[PDB]
Amino acid sequence: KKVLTLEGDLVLGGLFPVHQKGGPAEDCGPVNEHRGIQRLEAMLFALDRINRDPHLLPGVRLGAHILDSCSKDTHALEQALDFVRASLPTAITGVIGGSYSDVSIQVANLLRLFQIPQISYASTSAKLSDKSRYDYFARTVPPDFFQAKAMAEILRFFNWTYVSTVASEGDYGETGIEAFELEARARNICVATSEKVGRAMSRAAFEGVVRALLQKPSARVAVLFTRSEDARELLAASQRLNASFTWVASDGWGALESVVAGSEGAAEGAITIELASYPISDFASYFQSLDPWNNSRNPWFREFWEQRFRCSFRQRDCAAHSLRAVPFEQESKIMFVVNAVYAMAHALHNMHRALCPNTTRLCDAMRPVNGRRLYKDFVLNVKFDAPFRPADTHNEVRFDRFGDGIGRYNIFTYLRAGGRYRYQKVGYWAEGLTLDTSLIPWASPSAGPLPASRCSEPCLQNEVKSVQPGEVCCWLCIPCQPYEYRLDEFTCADCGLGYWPNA
Ligand SMILES: *[C@@H]1O[C@H](CO)[C@@H](O)[C@H](O)[C@H]1NC(C)=O
Ligand SMILES: *[C@@H]1O[C@H](CO)[C@@H](O)[C@H](O)[C@H]1NC(C)=O
Ligand SMILES: [Mg+2]
Repeated sequence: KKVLTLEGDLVLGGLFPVHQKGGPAEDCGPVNEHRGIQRLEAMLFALDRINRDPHLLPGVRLGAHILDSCSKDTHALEQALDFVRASLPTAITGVIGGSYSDVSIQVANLLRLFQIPQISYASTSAKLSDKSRYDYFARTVPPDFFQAKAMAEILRFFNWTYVSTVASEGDYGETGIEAFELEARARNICVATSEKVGRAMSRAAFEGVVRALLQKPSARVAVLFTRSEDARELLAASQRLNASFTWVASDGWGALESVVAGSEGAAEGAITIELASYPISDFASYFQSLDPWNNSRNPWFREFWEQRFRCSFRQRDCAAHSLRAVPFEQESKIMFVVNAVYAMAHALHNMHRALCPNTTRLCDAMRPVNGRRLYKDFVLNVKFDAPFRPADTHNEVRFDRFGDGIGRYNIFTYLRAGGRYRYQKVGYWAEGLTLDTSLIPWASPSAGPLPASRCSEPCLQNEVKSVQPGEVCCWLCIPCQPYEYRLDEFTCADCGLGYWPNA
């Protein structure tokens, strides 16, 4: 029903789950205070900032046409038609949106048809990377399977070249482990066994996965690209069978305490990753100073207020509440919302430099904006330092050829405490791997050798390597004859007579 509108020379569409799914008779349920209101307000914060920037779009004002998805894909489609009739009211240049992947999938299916570029800030489905279906979709949040590069890198650091994999049934597990296979292959890493897990699976069947993993004793590292329920039930089975693996797990496990519910011994030693975001102070100040009377531009703020504070404007018990009151907790995806808007603004600024080099004002070269040129030539080719990034960081906003966002993950380790059991940040994956070994108990005291996960033990000084043409993880050690010298790692060479090597 309601729509948030802002006038500008160029207008950006927006799609947010301001309300939860309706359910029965109603189309829209209660307000999403964090995933809805706070994300919505991070786009308005961003638009405000760009419009005050003397360098980015100096003479072009950005407006907005923001709609509520109601968390339902069908509802988001009916609303999204406002963007397509506008591109032929007021033309929509791009759409910043799609929270849920179901709503971005359906919206990307409509927008491609009318060539409207779209950048999502929270839609992580791997399905959205299929450019034969969603060819106008790009995103600031990385696809769930991008962490496979950070995972394959963690292995390479510890020289774990022979590992086992466990992946959840579904798009998350399947595409993630497919991405891991490829990244591993590239880093000269082999997969001993590949097992599958499902929620439908019994307590008896999770033990079958542990027994499968135990069939490959040399592969002590188990790489998980599994959902929380799967990772939890796997550790429970590993626990029951006294099976000790060196876990390297995706954000499905991440730093969650619930995944390690009564399976602390099995989990001890794990390496897990989570998607990282930094906070933005300027946003905290902006949001916390919002009130129903001063924030009239957001049509959903009165309903948000009455809900959050349990007040009523009729009962006049609303004006007594504040957002400064409680300490501000910034939602996970805020940074990506701010980046999605800025990516659209940089793409447009770069296009205006190309098609409009005589002014700062908008020309007929951009009246209207060519969607195809905007997406392929400018949106895809953006590289800018992230807005509001911390002082010591070198964070950068860019996309791959499929419009997939380049991400940053934190690396954690599960350890035995004072007794108790906790997660400790051990490193990170920026555009490369960096972690402090001194923070992992199974490396930190020098005590004990590194956990092994090789297919073959190293050859002695007197032996050459024997590999199958192509295959390189597994080898045979072939001892050079007493009279033989080693030319290289794979070749021996006779010295006839009157010649011998430095033994
Ligand atoms: C494997 O890892 C160790 C550090 O854990 C490193 O010093 C060594 O050079 C690596 N081996 C190879 C073959 O590069
Ligand atoms: C667990 O397995 C180890 C060998 O890896 C064995 O020495 C020990 O007795 C077992 N512990 C329990 C609690 O069953
Ligand atoms: Mg400006």
